[PDB]
Amino acid sequence: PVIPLDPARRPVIKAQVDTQTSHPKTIEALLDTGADMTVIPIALFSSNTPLKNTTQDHFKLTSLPVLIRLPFRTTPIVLTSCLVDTKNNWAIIGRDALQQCQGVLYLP
Amino acid sequence: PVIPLDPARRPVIKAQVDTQTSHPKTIEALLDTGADMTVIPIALFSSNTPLKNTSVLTQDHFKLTSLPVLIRLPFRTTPIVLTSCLVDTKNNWAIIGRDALQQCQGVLYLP
Ligand SMILES: Nc1ccc(S(=O)(=O)N(Cc2ccccc2)[C@H]2CNC[C@@H]2N(Cc2ccccc2)S(=O)(=O)c2ccc(N)cc2)cc1
Repeated sequence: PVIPLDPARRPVIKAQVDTQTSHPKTIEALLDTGADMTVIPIALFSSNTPLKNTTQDHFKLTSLPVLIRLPFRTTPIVLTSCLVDTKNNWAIIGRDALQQCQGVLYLP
Repeated sequence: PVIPLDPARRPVIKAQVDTQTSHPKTIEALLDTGADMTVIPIALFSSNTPLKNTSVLTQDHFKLTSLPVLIRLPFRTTPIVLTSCLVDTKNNWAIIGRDALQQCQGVLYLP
């Protein structure tokens, strides 16, 4: 699909996230071409999972790869590692995931 | 033009920005679809300024333009007229927001 760019309406998308620490959940993420690394809410991780620390406190880093499935594509997007928002339930699809699903940016 | 996305490659572009308080200048701006408002450096403005204080998701980093900003892209000849945009005072980033991408009818295509 073609997502129009609007300052009023955020270019969001419904995406299922597999953190491999809990059951796969479908969340609303933000399509961001400015973000290099995908952001995942800490609400999708188990209480046990160890995360690599790397603003230094607001975000953490995954220890295990994360699988992301879009409404249209059947095959999941594999991310070796991605940021973990531990504060504001932030889900942001960066270029690291947008590259794997042939995503581009068009300017007439 | 079709701009490919890569985590190890910032989707930057060359743009001419007119702050209407100095000489028009060319800067490297980051194509950002997660930005609802364009951010430009304070190195483009003069000394006097009058810029408004603002809060951006930080109360101290960004400032708001009192006058519109003329932004010109390589391909299209007609400029993008933002009524207002953010001014980075701490660093000197250049970020093309969705407010600018809308007027040039930019879109996000996902196969
Ligand atoms: N890897 C990585 C790098 C940066 C970020 S981000 O700063 O959180 N972040 C997402 C975001 C946060 C808060 C509100 C809206 C979007 C960036 C990504 N795109 C827009 C946003 N920004 C651009 C940016 C900043 C630093 C580095 C790279 C890009 S931004 O500065 O926060 C921003 C926020 C609001 C507006 N109007 C304009 C710009 C997230 C992950």
